[PDB]
Formats: sequence, C-alpha cells, structure tokens
Amino acid sequence: NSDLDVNTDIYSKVLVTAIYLALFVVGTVGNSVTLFTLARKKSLQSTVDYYLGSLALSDLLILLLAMPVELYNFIWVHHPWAFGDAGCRGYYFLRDACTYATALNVVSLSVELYLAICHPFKAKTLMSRSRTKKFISAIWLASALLAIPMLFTMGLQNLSGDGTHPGGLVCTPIVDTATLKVVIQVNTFMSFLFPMLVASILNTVIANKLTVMVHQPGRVQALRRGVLVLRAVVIAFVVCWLPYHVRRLMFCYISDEQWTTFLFDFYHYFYMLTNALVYVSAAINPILYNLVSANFRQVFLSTL
Amino acid sequence: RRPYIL
Repeated sequence: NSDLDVNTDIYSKVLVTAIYLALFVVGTVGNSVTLFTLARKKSLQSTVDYYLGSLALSDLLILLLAMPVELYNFIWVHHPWAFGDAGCRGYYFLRDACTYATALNVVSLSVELYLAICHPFKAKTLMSRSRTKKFISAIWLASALLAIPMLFTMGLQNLSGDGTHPGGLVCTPIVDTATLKVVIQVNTFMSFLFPMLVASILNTVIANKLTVMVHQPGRVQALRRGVLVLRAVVIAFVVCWLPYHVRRLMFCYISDEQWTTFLFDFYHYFYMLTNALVYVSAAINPILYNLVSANFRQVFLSTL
Repeated sequence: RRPYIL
C-alpha cells in the first residue's frame, strides 16, 4: 500500500534528524543537570527552583519518551504504527499533559514573580515549601486531567485499501471531524492562547513594577534576572508553540476537496518544522539559565 | 488525499 506514503526527501529527513539529536543531547543534559543542580541547592527562589525543576521534568519526559517515538514513526516511517494502541494514546496524552504543565508553570511563575517584586515583605511570609510542592502536584494532575481527551481521541486504524494489510496500521484520530475540531480548539485555547495571554500581561506588569521598584541589595539583581528570564521563557513558548497549533488546526479545518498533493507534502514538511520548534522549546530553558546567571552556570559546569 | 498524522 503506497497510499500511506509521505513524500518527503531524504535531505529533510536527515536534517530534521540531526537537529532532533542536537536538541536531544542539549535538552536532556541541560534539564537533567538543572534538576541535579536544584537538588543540591541547600527564600522564594527555592520555590522557583521547584517550578524550574518541574519544567525540567516536563522537558525531560518529552525528550526521553516523545522524541524517539516521534522520530521513528512520525519522521522516518509513517506506516505502520509500531507502538500499539497504548503507545498511540499514551504518546499524545503525554504530549498534551506536558504542554499544560509547562504553561501552568509559566503563569504560576509570573504570579509568584509579581508577588516577589510587589509585596516582598508579604512574600517572605511565604507559602511554605510543602504547600508549594502541593501546588506543583496540583498543576501536574490538572494537566493530566486536561490531557485526558487524547486517550479517547486517538487510536489505531487500518487505512489500507482492504483494511486488512498490517502495513496500513496507523496511529490516527479515531474520531469524526467535528469532535476532533472541538478537542483541538479546547487544547489551543487552554494550553496556548489563554495562559500565555495571561502570562504576557503579567510579565508586562512585572516589567513596569520592576521599573517602578528600581526608581524607588542582591534582591534587585536576582529580581531583574528573574524578570528577563521569565520574559524570555514566555516569548520562547509563544514563538515555538505558535506554528504547532496552526498545523493541528490545519489538519482538521481544511476540507477534503482542498487537500492537494502540494498541501500534503507541505503539511508534512511543516510538521517537521513545527515539531522541531517544539523540541527547541523543550531544550531552550536550561540554556537561558546559564546565560543570565553566573551562579547557576558555575554549578551547571560543576556537574558536567 | 488527507493526512492521517496529527
């Protein structure tokens, strides 16, 4: 069956694979070393160490689980799917879950930073470490809950001619067009638009209030660092995840009569692009930490 | 045809 074949040249495949492996080593090393750094730490920074830690985790997972599977079955061999039903559902579930976790962690970091720069005297009277860990757990669980629909949206289908050819066994939405549009819309709003709009607003307010504070010790230095970092994280998240959601909307909103061979090949090269950006997002955070902070850089190099 | 990979 040559109907499930994706027409992308070997050049793009090798290139994307190379970029993928680079982001793999840089990302995994960066995030793992980040975790180990936050482990041997020793006070709101100690809380943002949890958040950061969480983020690292949310990256590592995607780098250690999502990347190999996606490389193989989504870049190198589009059919048949080789990880079964549980792999099919679990993949997308993990994807969405980690996305939600990352976004919520970003917004939470925005709020915590705001409280850090506006009411530091009320902030030192701190939400305890235990309550912070509880909040991280709450974020993760909420992310899983919001990722639930992927367990029922995706599955295995035999898209071969007779529907009996083992090579036609692919991982795909096992749901009609309209409902798919619905869950994709929900994910686009809740994992991207809404929390990043909130985070961007909060970061603008953070910038302004930082300016006001400057106009009013090492607390100012660390605060400014946190501001620039968080800004960079929000911007990077938006930029990296923007084309991704556009593609998934493109997947279900284009009618059958409009789908040409051009739009097909383009869809898959665009898949390469958007997902490459996704892994860029998966590898960006530890790089930013090393640039802005001399300390974290020294400890990062202490491990390595 | 239509893509099957989301």
